[PDB]
Amino acid sequence: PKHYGKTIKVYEYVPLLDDRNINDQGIDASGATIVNGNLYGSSKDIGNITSKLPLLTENGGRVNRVGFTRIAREGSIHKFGFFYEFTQESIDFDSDDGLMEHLSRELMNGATQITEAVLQKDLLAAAGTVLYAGAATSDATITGEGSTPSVVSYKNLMRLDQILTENRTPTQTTIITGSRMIDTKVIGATRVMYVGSELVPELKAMKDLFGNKAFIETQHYADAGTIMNGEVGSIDKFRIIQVPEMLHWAGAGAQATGANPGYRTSMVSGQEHYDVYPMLVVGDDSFTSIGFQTDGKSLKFTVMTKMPGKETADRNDPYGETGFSSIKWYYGILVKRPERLALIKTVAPL
Amino acid sequence: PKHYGKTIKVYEYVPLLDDRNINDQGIDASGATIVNGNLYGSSKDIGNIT
Amino acid sequence: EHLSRELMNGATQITEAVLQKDLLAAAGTVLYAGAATSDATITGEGSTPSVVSYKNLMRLDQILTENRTPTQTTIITGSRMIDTKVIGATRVMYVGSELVPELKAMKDLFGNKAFIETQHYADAGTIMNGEVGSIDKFRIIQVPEMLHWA
Amino acid sequence: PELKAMKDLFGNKAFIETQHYADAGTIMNGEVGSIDKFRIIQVPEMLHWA
Amino acid sequence: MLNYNAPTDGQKSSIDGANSDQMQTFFWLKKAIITARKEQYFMPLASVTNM
Repeated sequence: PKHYGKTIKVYEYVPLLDDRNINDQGIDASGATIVNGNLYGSSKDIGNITSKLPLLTENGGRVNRVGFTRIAREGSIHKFGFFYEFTQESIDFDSDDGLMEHLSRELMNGATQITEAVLQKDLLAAAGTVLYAGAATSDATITGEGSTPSVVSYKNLMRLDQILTENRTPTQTTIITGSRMIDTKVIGATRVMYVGSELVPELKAMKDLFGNKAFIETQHYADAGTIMNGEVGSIDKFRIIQVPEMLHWAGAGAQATGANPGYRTSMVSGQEHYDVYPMLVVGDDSFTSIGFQTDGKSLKFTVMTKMPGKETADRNDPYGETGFSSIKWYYGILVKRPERLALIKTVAPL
Repeated sequence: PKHYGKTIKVYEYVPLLDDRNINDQGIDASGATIVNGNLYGSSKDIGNIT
Repeated sequence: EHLSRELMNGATQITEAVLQKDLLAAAGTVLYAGAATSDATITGEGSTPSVVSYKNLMRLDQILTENRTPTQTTIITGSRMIDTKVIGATRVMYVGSELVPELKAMKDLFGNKAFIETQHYADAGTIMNGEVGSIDKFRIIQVPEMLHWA
Repeated sequence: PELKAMKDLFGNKAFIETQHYADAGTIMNGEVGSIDKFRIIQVPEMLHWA
Repeated sequence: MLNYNAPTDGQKSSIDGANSDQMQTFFWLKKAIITARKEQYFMPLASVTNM
């Protein structure tokens, strides 16, 4: 609604037994005061559990005490717009009529594309779970030279699946059982992952733990299965979707010497650096859009057009030979559960 | 058709965000004139887009 | 309302943990992977690391057969669908989340892969809750809250 | 022949002949096989630069 | 011009003075995020004996 600023906030309530629940209400079984309120954190040690179990005698007074905690989130909105202008002679004397229709169509298409790019970059920036291929620990440490290149592998995908399963993230899809046609195989993949067009050959060259081919194309399981739009294959538990306009960081990697084995590089400040690619996974109920006077939609576009004539006459132009057209909108995003977003940063072959 | 010579011509309209869109009608968010009219070409760089 | 809900959830989780630790303590048949003979002798560095292998599972099945323990599950015969394998797993095994990659990477005596995923035998078979696959005679079940000595 | 001798990423046979997928599919005129995502058609009178 | 600049940050609205600030800067959903109960596998196995 209006008159409330540009921010939306919400509470999240932590369970009793997590590590995030920190407080000073604890009282151990002996009756003494203790530092931590929760009985035990996300610890599976049998010794710790045995030490911190709540036990009672016949008369239990001030023996075991607990506490609770809550967390808050937030998000904001922004404003965008652009315009163009023309004259009356350019319209009257031009070779073909209908130029205005072409200009308006291109304007609207550009607006939609910019909106999509703006949303995607925010989603990439707000990722919670991040893995770095190889031995890298940050963007600057990602490199394609040395003993261990920063290239995605089977074990990285397995670890990402393990983390997502630990976070109790819901599964998007179901497994596929085989068909009766020859050269058709089964694929038990239950999640959806988006990749750019540059990473597909590297995925095709991947091998599993036993040296077999790991990337199964869509023609193998097209029968007895449903193919998503843009799907190219499936690896392990993920189904690969190819996005035409997937973005990347150029020059964010380490410096590139002459020992480059064939990975893409870009020039930054006269020096050559490697590229980094997203490999994004989006879980269910991860985020939501903020709509400001959008009538229950994500975006609403406002267009104002003024043609040449008396309405454009002014002191600076007494004759009124100019006009214009403009477009603007509002956008904002709120992320509820950041842990459901996953990301794997890696280099791509040239 | 007859009586029109031996040549046929057509138009093609390029989109707004293409690299073939070269022009002088450009003002950046600050308000200063810039060389390129299209916001950005066929560039997927996050830094350039930002 | 939030406080009461979290209190009840914590109580249920605590009771589950207590039951699990009692069951682990009251075990009758114990095998140590590798050359170890006790907890202190378990190690991961040396000539023979104490990591589970095919022969240990065979020995466990042999001991359970000698003990006359009843069988939980029946075998699965093949299906008509292409790329479907037969499994004759008979007993149920509970493992933690950490051991699953190790179980997947394990190979049998002759070098082939031992782990069989659920997608292969989902047809012409029934899939239990939280089941990742079957190895040899056992059907592996993944329990999120499995406890370990540290 | 050069296409038939081609190797894929793993070192196996990239070229696939028409007899494998002649059933459950329609063979175009002059088709000799398929490589990757292209279907190869052989033209008797293809020209070249000498 | 009177501007609403960035009251949350160091900037202040044009109408606000040295001793004033905006009362409402954000909005509250009132719908809290909660975590579901864990699942337990060992409990269904047990059989009850009366004492």
